[PDB]
Amino acid sequence: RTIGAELMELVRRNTGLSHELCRVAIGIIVGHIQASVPASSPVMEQVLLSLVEALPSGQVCHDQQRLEVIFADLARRKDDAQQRSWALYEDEGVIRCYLEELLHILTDADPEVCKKMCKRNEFESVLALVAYYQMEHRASLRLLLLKCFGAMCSLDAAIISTLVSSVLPVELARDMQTDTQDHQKLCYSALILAMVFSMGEAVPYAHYEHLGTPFAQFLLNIVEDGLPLDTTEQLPDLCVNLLLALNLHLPAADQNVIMAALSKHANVKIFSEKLLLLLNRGDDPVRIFKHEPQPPHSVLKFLQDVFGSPATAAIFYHTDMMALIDITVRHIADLSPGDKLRMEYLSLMHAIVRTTPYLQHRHRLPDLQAILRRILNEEETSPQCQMDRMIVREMCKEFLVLGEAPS
Amino acid sequence: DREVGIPPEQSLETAKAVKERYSYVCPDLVKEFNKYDTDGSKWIKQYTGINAISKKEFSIDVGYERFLGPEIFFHPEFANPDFTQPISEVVDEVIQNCPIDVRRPLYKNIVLSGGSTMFRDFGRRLQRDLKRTVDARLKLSEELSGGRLKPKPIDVQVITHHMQRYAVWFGGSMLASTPEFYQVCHTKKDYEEIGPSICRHNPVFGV
Amino acid sequence: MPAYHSSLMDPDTKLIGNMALLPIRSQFKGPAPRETKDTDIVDEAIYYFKANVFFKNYEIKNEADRTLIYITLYISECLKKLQKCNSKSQGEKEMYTLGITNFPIPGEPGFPLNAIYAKPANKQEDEVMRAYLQQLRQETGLRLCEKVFDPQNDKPSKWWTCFVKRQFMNKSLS
Repeated sequence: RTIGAELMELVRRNTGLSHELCRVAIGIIVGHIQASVPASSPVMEQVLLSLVEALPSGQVCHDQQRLEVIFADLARRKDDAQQRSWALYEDEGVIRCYLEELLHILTDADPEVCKKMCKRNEFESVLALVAYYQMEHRASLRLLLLKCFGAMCSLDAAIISTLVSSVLPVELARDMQTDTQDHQKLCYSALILAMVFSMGEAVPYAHYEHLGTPFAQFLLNIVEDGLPLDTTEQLPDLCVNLLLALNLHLPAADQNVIMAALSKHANVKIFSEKLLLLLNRGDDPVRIFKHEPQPPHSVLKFLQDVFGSPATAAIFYHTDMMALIDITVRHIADLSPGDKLRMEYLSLMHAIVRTTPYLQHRHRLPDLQAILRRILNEEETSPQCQMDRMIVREMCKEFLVLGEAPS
Repeated sequence: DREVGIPPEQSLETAKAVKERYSYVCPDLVKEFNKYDTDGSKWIKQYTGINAISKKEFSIDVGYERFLGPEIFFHPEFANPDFTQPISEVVDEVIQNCPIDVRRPLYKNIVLSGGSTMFRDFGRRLQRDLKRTVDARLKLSEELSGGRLKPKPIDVQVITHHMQRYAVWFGGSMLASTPEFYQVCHTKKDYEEIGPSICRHNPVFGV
Repeated sequence: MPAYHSSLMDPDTKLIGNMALLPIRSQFKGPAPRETKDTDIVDEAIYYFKANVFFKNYEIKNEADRTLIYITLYISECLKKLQKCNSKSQGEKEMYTLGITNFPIPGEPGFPLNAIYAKPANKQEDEVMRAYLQQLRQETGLRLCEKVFDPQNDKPSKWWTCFVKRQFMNKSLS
């Protein structure tokens, strides 16, 4: 009745395997004794169904016990005011052992266990580590906490709302501007910051003291000039994915803190080069997790906001804008009706004509004119397809030369 | 919670500095929160520190932690939930548990010592929380008796003497400079005979 | 010493459940009688909020304390939503939407103080409670927005959003 769940607990204990491979090992063993010994097939098929399709009453998982023991000590070591500010005993080897064990459980065990024990009592255990991180100064332990937060964001999205609304993104954004020597901590800090901002949820206003415009200039100076200690050159492609994610919850490009960074910078070229290599493929590097509701496309959200003002539009060199128009045009046509993105490329194109002198050089204007007349003459009746046509009319109405026949 | 921007290595250095310089003791707690809200320019100070890595300055606004730190002498459940009694009440139980003849002279000489009594207006509040507590007890007895005698009031006095950072040391130097010290001192000989239990007892307990 | 309790209780004050259906100065509509004085159970709980969240022991002397404890728990729900707001007009719109939300009540799960609160026995008393609280949940939020937001920038103050992590004792209406 409950065999398939009581075996997985036995196997994970005495082998250390993950949840997935625990089910594989049993499905293979059973599925092979069933075939070699047909006399046992009725018993085996019940056993397989228990896997495909709960635990006994008092029996509690091993991974659930450990998370009661780990979250309880780390919160006890947080509430130990003496040992934190006035150290006497050694703590780096014990804490490093509980945080390693935690990272192997969140990474391998069943997510629904690791979800409830983190969602328990209104995220009491998550929010402690977020404070212990603020309290701890040792980078050997700040690094393991980041690897643990990155595993908790993959489980649920309610945890992301808990972290982004907390003080974590303000300490990372403060440790990165200050402690630039540690390369791993600077590269993981920029990963977690992109995780928690991935969903587009808003944040307290107080975060913008350390996540505002001076933090963007710091990230642009790294994207453009790089660091000396960055030998492998991972950090520019992480400080790009982070800027794309900060700009997700930020509305009203005129009021945007990031765009004030671009318009203040002397010359951005490497940040613009990288935005187009992402647009050519239509890949959202911020979208690491498969959590609903799926937020918008981070790149187009950015470029829609770049071209929401003419001060930020002039960052693109001449050769790059023409490559941006060749791409946007190619996607508008290659995309099918009923897609969500087609109005984004259209709204993006509408933003280019306003804030740039597109009507003086008119690059790919004939190929564009033929595509908009098609989209208006499309007889589709979905609501989304009516939103596209609604944009095109506004685009042609504002600029008439986009409605004329190609010539 | 409020002032992020303090490095974790310099939170302790920053808290002592606020405590030693800006903090003080308030007559009433909730009335101070209003003074910090209604008139913030007058009560909120500023503390510029120095980072030790980048050598760049960091600044903060010093607010409710000016009176909230010292308040735990009088509301110690702010920090330790295992204790609720103020120090103004601990002193009254210490004295009312002492013999009836030496209760008045003990209220009249309350000596604040130690570095954590250097807070501004510490004795002024302790001397006030007691005189409330002492003038009422005498009032109640005057009522139960019949109101025929108005008992003499008690002269509470909380003095804060000039030497605090080395008060205890000074009483040890005056002592050691006597000859009486060299009699009560346990001795190497007495240790070899009786053993390390020669120093087992203290005045806090008997036998 | 003890925390700050409610001084407004009077034997002429009505009781709902084991709470104190006390007068409130509001344009909102509910079973609460309208007050004439310049102080209410709301203005008190907002006066005593910043101080009462540091204490760790609260002794329930009367039923008005059960009304103060509720507001002091709901003010910690306002500030979670208000710290994300960039303008007072955006806060008043968020404070409306929250009061309409049907939080738990005395008797049902979610409420952290089911033991020391008395549920409504009859259904009529239930309907009065859910409309008395909703009258507090609306005037509380409307009155915070006058205080939280610094008029110099029209954005939340760090002197109020520092109490976001300070629950009343550790309880919450959620």
